[PDB]
Parts: sequence; C-alpha cells; structure tokens
Amino acid sequence: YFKLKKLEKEYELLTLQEDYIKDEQRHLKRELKRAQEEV
Amino acid sequence: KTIEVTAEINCFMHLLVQLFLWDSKELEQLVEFNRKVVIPNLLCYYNLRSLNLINAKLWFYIYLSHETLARSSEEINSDNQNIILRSTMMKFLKIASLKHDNETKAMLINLILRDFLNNGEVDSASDFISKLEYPHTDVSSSLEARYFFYLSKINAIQLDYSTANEYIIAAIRKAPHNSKSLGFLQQSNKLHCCIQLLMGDIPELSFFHQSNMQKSLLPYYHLTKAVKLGDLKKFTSTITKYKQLLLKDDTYQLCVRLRSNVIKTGIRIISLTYKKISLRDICLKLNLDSEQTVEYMVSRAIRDGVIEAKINHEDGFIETTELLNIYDSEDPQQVFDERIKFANQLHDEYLVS
Amino acid sequence: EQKIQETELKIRSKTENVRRLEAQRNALNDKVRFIKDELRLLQEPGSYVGEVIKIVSDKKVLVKVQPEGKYIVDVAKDINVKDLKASQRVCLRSDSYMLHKVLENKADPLVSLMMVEKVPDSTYDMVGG
Amino acid sequence: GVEHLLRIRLTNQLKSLKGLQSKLKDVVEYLDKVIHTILGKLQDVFNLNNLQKALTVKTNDELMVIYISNLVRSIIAFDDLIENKIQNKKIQEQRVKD
Amino acid sequence: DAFRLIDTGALINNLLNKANIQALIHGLNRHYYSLNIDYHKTAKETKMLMNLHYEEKEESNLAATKSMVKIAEQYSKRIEEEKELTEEELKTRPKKHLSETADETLENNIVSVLTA
Amino acid sequence: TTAAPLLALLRENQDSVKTYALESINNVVDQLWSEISNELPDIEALYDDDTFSDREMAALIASKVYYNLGEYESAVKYALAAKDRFDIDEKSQFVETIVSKSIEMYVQEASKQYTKDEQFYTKDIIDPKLTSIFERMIEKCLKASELKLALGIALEGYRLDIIESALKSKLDQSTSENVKIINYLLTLAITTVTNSKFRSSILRKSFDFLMNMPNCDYLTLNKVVVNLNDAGLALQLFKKLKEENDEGLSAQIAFDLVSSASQQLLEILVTELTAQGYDPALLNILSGLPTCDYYNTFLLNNKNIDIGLLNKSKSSLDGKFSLFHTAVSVANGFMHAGTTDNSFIKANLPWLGKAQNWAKFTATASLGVIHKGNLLEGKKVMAPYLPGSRASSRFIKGGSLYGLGLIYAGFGRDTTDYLKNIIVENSGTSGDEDVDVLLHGASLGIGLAAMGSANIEVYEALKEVLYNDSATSGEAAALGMGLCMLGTGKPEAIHDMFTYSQETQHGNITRGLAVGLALINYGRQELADDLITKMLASDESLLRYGGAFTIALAYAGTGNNSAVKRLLHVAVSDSNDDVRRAAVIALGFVLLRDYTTVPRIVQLLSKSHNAHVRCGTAFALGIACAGKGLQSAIDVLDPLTKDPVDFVRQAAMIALSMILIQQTEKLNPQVADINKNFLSVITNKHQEGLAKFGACVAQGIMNAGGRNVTIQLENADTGTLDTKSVVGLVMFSQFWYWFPLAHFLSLSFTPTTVIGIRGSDQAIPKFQMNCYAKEDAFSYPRMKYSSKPYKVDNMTRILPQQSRYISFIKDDRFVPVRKFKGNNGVVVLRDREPKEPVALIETVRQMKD
Repeated sequence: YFKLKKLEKEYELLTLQEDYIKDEQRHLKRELKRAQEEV
Repeated sequence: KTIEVTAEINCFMHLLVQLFLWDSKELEQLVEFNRKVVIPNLLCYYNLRSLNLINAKLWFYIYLSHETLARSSEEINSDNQNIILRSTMMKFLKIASLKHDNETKAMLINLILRDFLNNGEVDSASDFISKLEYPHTDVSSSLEARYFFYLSKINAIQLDYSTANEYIIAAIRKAPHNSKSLGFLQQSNKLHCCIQLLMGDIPELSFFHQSNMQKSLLPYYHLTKAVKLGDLKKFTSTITKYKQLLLKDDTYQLCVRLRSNVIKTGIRIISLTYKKISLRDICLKLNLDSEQTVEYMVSRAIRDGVIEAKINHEDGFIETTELLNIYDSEDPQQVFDERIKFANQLHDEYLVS
Repeated sequence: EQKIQETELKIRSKTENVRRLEAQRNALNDKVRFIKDELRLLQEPGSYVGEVIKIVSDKKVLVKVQPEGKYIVDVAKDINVKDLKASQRVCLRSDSYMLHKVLENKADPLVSLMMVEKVPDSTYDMVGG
Repeated sequence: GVEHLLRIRLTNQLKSLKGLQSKLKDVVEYLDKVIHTILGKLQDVFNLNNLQKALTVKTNDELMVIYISNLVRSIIAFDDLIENKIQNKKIQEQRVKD
Repeated sequence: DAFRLIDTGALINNLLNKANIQALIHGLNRHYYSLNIDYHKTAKETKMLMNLHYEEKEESNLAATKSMVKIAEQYSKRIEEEKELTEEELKTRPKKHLSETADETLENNIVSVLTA
Repeated sequence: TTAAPLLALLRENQDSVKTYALESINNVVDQLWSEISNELPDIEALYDDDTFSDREMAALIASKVYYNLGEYESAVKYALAAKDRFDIDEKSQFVETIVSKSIEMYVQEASKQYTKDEQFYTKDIIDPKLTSIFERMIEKCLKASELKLALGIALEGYRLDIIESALKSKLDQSTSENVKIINYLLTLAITTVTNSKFRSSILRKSFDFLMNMPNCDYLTLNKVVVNLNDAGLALQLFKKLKEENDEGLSAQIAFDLVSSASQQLLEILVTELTAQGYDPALLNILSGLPTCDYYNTFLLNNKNIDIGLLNKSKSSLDGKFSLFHTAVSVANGFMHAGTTDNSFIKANLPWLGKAQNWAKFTATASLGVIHKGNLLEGKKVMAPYLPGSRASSRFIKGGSLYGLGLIYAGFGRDTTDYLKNIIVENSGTSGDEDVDVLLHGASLGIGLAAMGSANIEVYEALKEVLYNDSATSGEAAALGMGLCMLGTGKPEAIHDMFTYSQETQHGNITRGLAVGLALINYGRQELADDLITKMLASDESLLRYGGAFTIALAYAGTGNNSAVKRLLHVAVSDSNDDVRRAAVIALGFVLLRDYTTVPRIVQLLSKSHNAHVRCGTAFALGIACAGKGLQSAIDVLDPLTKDPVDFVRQAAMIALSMILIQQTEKLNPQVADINKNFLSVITNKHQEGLAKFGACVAQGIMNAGGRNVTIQLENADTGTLDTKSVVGLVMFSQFWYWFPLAHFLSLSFTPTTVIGIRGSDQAIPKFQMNCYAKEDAFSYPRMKYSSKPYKVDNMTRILPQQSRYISFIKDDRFVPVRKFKGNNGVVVLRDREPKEPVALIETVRQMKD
C-alpha cells in the first residue's frame, strides 16, 4: 500500500519522458525539411 | 522448501501428460486418475506462475473422454462434471491479467467457448467473442491455430463468413510445430472448405490434395462441381452420400444453409442481358430450379438481390439493364481509408519487433 | 492487494514504449547531424592538385601545381615524407598548403604513342607452322 | 538578408466568411441610408468544396490512380521494416552464440 | 565582417593571464580583432513581414487551382520515378533512396487530395 | 448449461418465484451471467422496488452480474446496496476486487472533496455506505496488527481523522515498535505526498504524537521542525527539553538546528533562549561559532594539500587568455578551502602583476574561500588589504569585500550593515572602472551576507546603483537583491523587479535581473506560478531563461510531476539556445531527493542534438548526483568529456568531479583514468581555453578542502535540507558572462566527518575506532560488500561509504550519550573523567579567545 506510492512516482516520471520523446521527434522531422531547403 | 514446491508442480504436470494416450496406454481407462490429479484444488495450487506448462488442448482431451455421451457411453447424462470445471476456469479468468499474463487467459476462454459449441447456444456466444480478443504474440503457433479454429466455427454460425475466412487462413500458415501437418490440419481444412462454399464457391483444391486423405478429397470434388454447374440434383446427392461426414462434424445445418445458395447461384448464371427479356427463355432457366413456381421464384429473386429487374404481368415481359461498367461507388475513397489503417497497424507491430 | 499488481503491469508496459521510441529517435537525430557535417564540407574552395618535385629534409616540399605556378609549401604532418616522392601527384589544401593524400604517380612518354599491353592474346598457333 | 533576419484552407475560408458577413451588414446599412454584377457572380456560381463537386467526376479517376501510388509506397515501407527486424534478429543471435 | 583596432587600457584591463595579448598591446598598440555579428529587431516588424511573405493567402488559392490543371504531367513522372525505384532495389540484391523516394510520393498525394 | 429454467420462473411474477430464483441465481451467476444479463433490468427494478421481497438479494446478484461484464463501478453501487448480505470480514477473490474498487471510488471523491473544503473529513458528507466499508477495512488490518498496511490506505483516501485514531490506539509503550512505525510514516508523508496542504497536517500531528510518548526519537523530531520551519514548534520542543534537562542532549540539538535552519529562524531562536533564560550555552551555539571552528581544527590536521599540483597545472597550460589565470586562482581556493593557507598565492607573485582587473578581484576573493570557517579570524586577515589601506589597485580592494561576503554568509548580521555603509559611499563614484570593480564586490557581498531573512534596507541600497546605471556594478546588485530576499520576498518586490528588467538597456543589468528574479522565489512551489508565467510571457530571451530557474528553485527537494512536465516541455519545444540549456539545468534541482531517476530523464537528452542541451545534462547530473557516487551518472558523463564542443568537455569534467568527490582508486577503478585525463588536457596545447578551464577546476573539486569534504545539498546530521548549498551550485553552473563567479562553490562544501565532541572540554579524541568497511579499498589519492572486521582511527578521512560501519569506542573515559547513528555529523559526548585527557587536542576557538 505504501509500496504503490513509490512505484507511481517511477511510473509517472517515465510517462512524461515517453511523451517528451514523441514531441522531440516532431521538431526533428520539421528540422529536416528546413535543412533540405537551406542546403 | 521453495524449490521442492516448484518441483512438486512439475511432477504433477508431468504425471498428468504421461497417463494419456500420448505416452501411455488408452486415454479412457486412464481418465479417472487424470481427473484425480486435476480436481481437489491442485490445479489451484498451481499458481506459481500462469498455466502454460499445461494447456487447453490437454484439458480438452481429458474432459471430452469423461463426458460427451459417445466416449463416456452415456456414463452419466449430466454436464455436472463440465459445470464445475467451466466455473473453475471462469474463476481463474477474474484473477488473470491481460497485459503480460494472457498466456493463461486465452486458454481458459478457449476451453469455455468449446463447451458452448459442443452443446449450448448461439445466444450466449456474443460475450465470449468479445472477451476472447487478446494478443496473439503470447500463445504458441499450435495454440494460435486452435484459437482461430474455434473462433472461425463460431463466426460461421452468425454468418460472418468474411471474419472466419481471415482467421482460418492465418490459422493454418507454416508448420514450425505439429497440428498443422496432422489430424488437426484436416479438421481446419474441412471447416475452411465449408466457409469458402458459404461465400460463393471454392474452386481450388491444389493445397488440399497433399494435406488431406483421399476419402476427404472425393466429397470435396463432388461439392465444387454441383455448385459450379448449378445442378441441385448432384448437390443433394452429395449430401446424401456423405451424410456420415456431415453428421461427424456435428453440423448437419450446413446442408440446409448451403442448399439455398445453390438455387440462388442457378438463377444468377445467365445474367440480366438485353433490355427486354422474353418470359420463355427465363421460364426455361427457372424450370430447372423449380417448375410450378416460375413467377414466384423470379419475384423472390428480385427482393433478395439475386437479380434486380422490372416486371409487367399485364404484358408478362421482363425489362432489365445490363451493367458490366464500374464507375466510382466511393471506390478510391475506400482504398485510401483502408490503406491508412493497413500502414499504421502493420507498422506499429513490425516496429516493436 | 489487487491494486499493487496493476501498478507493476503498467511499468513493465511503459519501458517497452521507451525502448521502441528511443530506437527511432536516434535514427532521425543522426540524420540532422549528418546533414550539418555535409554542409561544413560543401563550403570549400577545393584542393589543388600538384606534383611533388622534390622533398626538402627541413620540412619544405617543392611542388609544381597545375592550377598555378611553382611554389614552396610546408609538408603535411598527416603524411610522412616516405609517402611523398618525386613525381607523386598529391592533393594539397588551397586553404592550408598541407599535402593531405596521395593519388598516383604520372608519366608523359606513355601517352606520346608508347603503350603497355599486359598478357598478349597471340599464341604460336596463331601464325602457326 | 531578409532570410538571415528571420532565421491553410480554413484560414482562407474564415476570411471569406468574414467578407460575406461584412458585405451583408453593409447592404442593410446602405438600404437604410438610401431611404450589381460582382455580387451576382460571388451566389449562383458557388451554389453547385462546392465548386470542387462538379469537378469531382474527373478527380475521382485520377484519385484512384494516385491512391494506388501511395499503396506501392506502403508496401515499400513494410520491405524496409523487414530488414530492421532481421538486424535486431542478427544481434540477438550473435549474443546467444556468445 | 566587422573589425576594429585594439585599444590600450581597455582590452588588457578586460578580455598565467594573457601573456600573448599583453605583449601584443605593449608592442603594436593597434591590431585587427573581429567583432560579432548579431541582429536586433522589434516584434512589430516580425509580425507584419509574415502576411506578405495578402499575396501569400490569395496566391495560395490560385496556386491550388492551377496545380490541379498541371497534375496530368506531374502524375506521369512519379509513375516513371517509381519504375526506376523498383528496378534499383532489384540490382542491389539504394534502400535509403527508396525510403526518401516513398516519403516524397506520400507528401505529393497528401497535396493532390487537398487541392480537390 | 442453462439459466433459462431459473429465469422462466422469475417471469411468473410473484413473491415465492422471486425468492427461489434469487437463491438459485446467487450460486452459478458467474458462469451463466450471460443469460442473466438480459434480466438485469428486472433485477434493478426489484432493487429500488419491494412489490416482491427480494431487494437486498437482487442488489447482490446484480453486483455479481455487472462484475462478470467488466463494469466494476456499476457492480460496486449494487454490492453496497445488498447491505446486510455483503460483509468484508468474509473474502473470496470476487470480494477482494470490489472492495479494491470501492476504495478507488472513495479516493476519487476524497481528492475532489479536500480541495473543496479542508475539513470535509470532520463529518460524513460523502456516501455513508462507502464510509462504513472504509472504517471497517481500517479496523481489519489493524486487528491483525500490521500497521503499515492500514496507514497506507488511510493516506490514500485523503482523510486525516482515520490516520490519528488508527495510530493512537496502538501506541503501547512496545517502545521499539511505536518509534519505528512513527519514523516510517514520517519518511512516507514527505516523499510521496506533494499535496502540500495534506502533508503539512500529517507532519504537525506526527510530531505531537511522538513528542507525547515518554520515550522519543529526537533526530526524527528535528526533521519535522526543519521541514515545517517554525520557531513556534521549536519553543514547544525546548520546554519539553527543560523537563528532562541534560546538557549533552540539549547541546546536540543546537548543533543540529544551527546548520540546517534559516537566518531568521536562528534569530527568533536566540530571542526565545534569551527570554526563557534556559542555557547561555545554547545561545552561543545558535551564533554558529562552535561548529565552524571545530571543522577548521579538523581540516588543518587532516589536510593533504599540495601546491606542487597547482604548480604543475599552471606550467602545463600557456597563458594567452585570462581564463587560465582564473582557473588556477580558483582551483587553489577550493583545494585549500578551510585550511586557512593561501600558500600558492603567497609563493607566486609575478603572474599576479600581469593579471587583468577581474582576475585581480578573483585573486583577492580566493582568500575568502580559504578563510571561510572563521567568523572572527575571517575579518582580521583581510584588514591590511581593504579600501583605505595598502593594496595596489582598487580592483584588489573590491575583491576584499567580495571575499568577506563569501565567509560571513550564514551570520551576515554585522557584515550586511558594515557593507551597506560602503554601498551608500561609492554610489557617487563611477568615473573610473577602478570604482566599478569596488562597488561590484560590494554588491555581491551584501547580497550573500543578508541571505535567508529579507532586509529591505539592502534591497533599496542596491537599487539606486541601477538608477545610476553602472555597467559592471548593476550585474552584482541585481543578482544581490535576489540573494538577499531569497524565499522571503515581498509580492511588491517581485512586481517592482519585474518591471525594471524591461526598463534596463544595459545587457549585464538585464542578465542579472533575470537570474535575480528566479532566486527570490525559492521554496514557493504553486505560489510562484504567477511569476513563472510572467517571466515566460516577457518575450525577452533573458527573461524566458530566467523563468526556468524559478521552477527549479521553487519546487526543489522532493520532486513534483507538474514541475518536471513544464521544464521538459520548454526544453523540447523552445529552440532558443539559452532557454534549452537552463530548462535542463533546472531538472537537477527538482530532482535532488529522487536522484536515481535523473540518468533516465537525461539519457536521451545527452545524445540529443545541439551542444547547449548536452551541456545542460552534464549540469543536471552534476548538481543532482553530487556526493552519492551513482554509477549510472558516471556512465552517461563519459562520452561528453571528449566531445568536440569545448564547453561540453568543460562542464562534464566539472560534473564528474562533484559526484566522485572523496572516492578513490580501488573503490572505483575508473577514477585513475579520470584524474589522468584532467592532467593530460592542461598539458596538451590542442585543447582550447574553455576545455582546460573545465579540467583545472575539476582537479580542484576532487582535491577540495584538503580531500576531506563532499558536495551535498543537505546535511547528514539531520538528513534535512541545507539552503546555502543549493543556491551556491545554481550561480556556480553558469559562467558564460559570469567569468568571475566561480567562488560560490565555498558554500557547498560540507565536511565528511565523524568526530566525537566532549561535552565540557569541547575537544576531539584521537583514539582508535572500529570499522567493518575495507580500508585499503580506500587509499590516499594522488601526489564490494562488507562484514569483515577492520579498524579506523579518529581525526583521519571518513568517507561516505565508511561512515556507515564506524562505531564509537565506549569504554575509555567518555559516555557517548545518544551514540552514533549510521550517518555523518558529530555526536556530543558527556565525560566520565574530563579531568584527565585521553589524547585530546585544543580547538581553534581556544587559539583565539
């Protein structure tokens, strides 16, 4: 019961980390296109 | 102590596999001991991990011999044995998880579903269909094929031909493991052959030559010819001769359901054609089917969707269009929508691997 | 008691999601970086080709460049003097005048109507007897 | 130098809506104060994504074709995918030998 | 570029210490040094460039219409591109091009569909 | 089979048929539920009817039916309603799962209901049926007498009254059991509950419950008063200490409170001591003099300092950029910190004659790092060099005041006033860069001395330096208002500061007011939310950079998901090069308590595009993983160390060193290479100025305070926060326009020490101590599981790892009164025979009285 609280913190941190990776990849697809235009 | 309890469980499983037909003398004589090892909550006692060292196929073989009124020999006439077993398997499902432990989960739903198909109703079936759907990466190739085999049979009864057609084709793919080159393959094959006939027709038996015995092949040829010629008299006779097969499968209903397709197929073969169509020419064609009901059968045809045509019975001539020209009917649009699903769904699983 | 078990599943699930995304993330990330390096390279005046006339033992070399006149330039420290030799064709930076690689040696009678023909196809049976 | 300093259908439709809406408001005002052809081509012409309807017949045929082209591309992505699965499959295999 | 000459009593008082630049300033007294290039502009400029770069919105409608006109040719060349593409993959057995080659074709269809 | 027979009878439509079909239905619902589902309308209708007689049985069946579908909440409604036929002291697997679901439901209503009114709990006002189960679940676990399971649940369902009662009834003084349970619940409430309003309530109560027992655990009692940071809690505690009066215990407690607590807190604590008249001893402790002096005494004897390393380092580089001169003035201060020896600087004077203005100010300010730890010899040393006395430049006189402000932070009471007189004086003079450098130190010092209380007098003085608009001095004043008002600012102060950033047209003053704004919200949490928006709502780069530090500081300690989401979000979605680096730096402060998690969050980001990002992750780990020696932190920092981009090498080198301070060859095989690497980089010419700055200062970290200190953002001696240290590292982490500002690392050195302190001789024994950690897997650097018997001595280098297995010898001439406790920090003895010394030494407060 106490345990779950510990584990919920690890789960939450991880969840945000995953959503943040998704978002970063988006800026990169964008970056790619822009870089091809510049070259 | 711990190691000894895991060992204890391996020894009961092992014993239970041995005392069957597989690795020992005759399954029925042995059944009572096989049942003693299951029953007094030693199966329960196994919960160190999930059931996947004993499998649904195995629980199936012991329970069928116990009870089916043909191996039991009307030993008892009650499904008292199965009711306790189904309940206990149901009791397992509650504490089963779906996300990472669905090895035990699919197997239990397989055993329960099976019993409904053996003897039950097509009404209660709906809930079991919805519960079943769980990843197909967790269960063996052998176990996946059996899961599809039962699902496909259930879908046929509802008259979902298409869904069963996909599951069956996937079911019988490759053979890295047995019961996709054995007796199980032949059972699958018969059910696949039936599902294609239901859709319209099966006109290929190339694969089936090599994966089925001669006794099966003859009835497959007789059916496909009856349905292709359109001739009801040959079809009926095919059921009559291979009465023993249709009974065996436990599905004499198929005969009743398919026969309607044959008379529908006959009316179709000679299309709509010319802009006015003579009564006589069509009468001749309908006479084959049933000859004292020319006007009724043609009326039934139009409502049904066998044909679409426009009738005068104060002139007694038939008017038609003949369409062989395929303009757009949302047909690009449909392609696109399908493709976005096809690419994403495929794409994600391939990526995980 | 049911509740603790459910939290343990959702973690296990999440990690696989991290593993998949991470692997793709890297592929894109590399591509931007690759393109940047390529862009630094695509800014250049080129390297001049020259012929090493002779090497001086004080770390000059005498080069006749084909682009220009004749020049004294500073031997590179990316190559050693025993790679260089008389009549070597080299690539030397127009930027830094450092001999960065060696091509091949050249000649002039070999293209003034004298020529090599390795392993000839004539036999004694050809004009036999 | 400009570029060094600095380093869809809907937006146009919303503008369109606002002009029409403004135009109506003006026409009401204009009658009140007072007590052709351009407006007349701006109503009947568009009555029939609206215009694009009449065109849809021709669009559709080419629309199958360009769809088939995207489908070949999906297959192509699957093909590339299979190589990735093998690469992972190889690594695992070498780790087991070792 | 921007360069200025060095001044004494400033660029030694500001930026062992700098032995080099210290002998340089007691020496020459003036010598070139490079000054950084930056920009500063207001928000008002920044907003009202990006509605020029009305022409862009109205120009965007016009462009969509005339694109559908030219699509007859643009169709045919992607058909060709694909034939090369498939042939290429055969010879290898390149892959990279094909993927880039696949992505591009997807982008173009998204555009073709949007037009109409 | 079929339930179709049973259901046929239900439709007949009388009382008997309802009851028979019900009692049949209960048994095999679960398997036949499918068939029964269609008659679930009749069952619910019977539910809230009573034309029949079956209601509570009907609700029961319905629960079972709903259950089998997968509608758990739906089943839960009816399970409750079944009333008398449903019991939670009877368990099946079915029962377990809907009690579980009933708690979840209860949790949901309780989250919402606490936010709404914070005495929801003092009455039933929620669903009675749920409440009934809830009390009874609590009783069950507790009758079985495991108290961690019951307390876990009571937390979760956000009601305080259950927590109080539950614990209370089972406090039976055993004593061992009461203490241990209460210590578990305290740790829990802090780490896992960031519902700040709820968490405080549990803390204040758990404090009075432990306090009321005749036996207490005084270490745990100090934790909670530091956390809630109240003088009022302090006063109740001390009057309890009056009843059981012992000079050893009361003294220990003051040695704890002085370090951890804030300046203002300390101040009301002297006032209350003065007015309670209880112990004049303790009031001197509360002035901080004893603890710092004891450390001095330790550092002078256990120093291992080498000027040959600084000599080697300087000759390894070549001068051509004043960045190198800073590097060695600074590595020297750090290395020789607390040992009161200026030795290097004393030895080499011609290079000093070369040095630019800033480099002079830094040389002068290095004395301050060394002479920290003296609050009476601190002032004395700097007297020949002040304004009005000797020096050789006014930049040298300016650094004298910067160095005084370094030392006398944490007890700046005199020095703030003293410095203020210099501020008001030199506001006229700005005609020469000689005065701008003087007034620049002046502003640093005053901000540093007045930290942790908030004197508006200092704020108003530094602000007129902005109106006079002097280019160097305005940077120090701006940052200085932020330091002074830290965590105790006016709302007005925020608004005035915020407007002035916008007004100022000098780059440096704008930079200093950005960082200035972040500091002033320290520890606010949600209360800072208004300012976060405002900094990001300014479309200035400096202000958006400044916004990121404001979350790190406000949400520090125990981490908060909302806070990490916002910072990661700016890091990903903002493309501005300052902004991305600051938002990654910022994660490390949030995450100091939960430091394990920082290599995973920053895993990705370390291999991610743009060097500023990669720089930011080095810092994140450096701040967060400092002192622990996390094996995962080091593995991430290795690639970055030989990265092409020079300031990336630099920051990773600084970072590695902070984690691995006072960790040795053999303990870690890897450090030998690392030290090699630091050395090789200075010596090669192929590195650039920024990379060697990173390298020089990195040696300087490892070798800091004569090898005896670690860098931590809390105490070990209470195990609760230490403000100074946190603040120090955020100024430390930036250097980009902040070329002299390295010096803020003096405040982050904590000594790694276990020494005994005689209660009435105030002296250090030198005696042999026992240990079970393997010595000679500890060594003298430069110039694993254990239980094996071993030895260590007193006044020798106690490492983090070592501290855990050491034990005071009990049986020479002293009693160690509360004993050692398995963490760093002193323990006060009270002597059996003070009057013969065992092998004592004289401390430095007895060399200067």
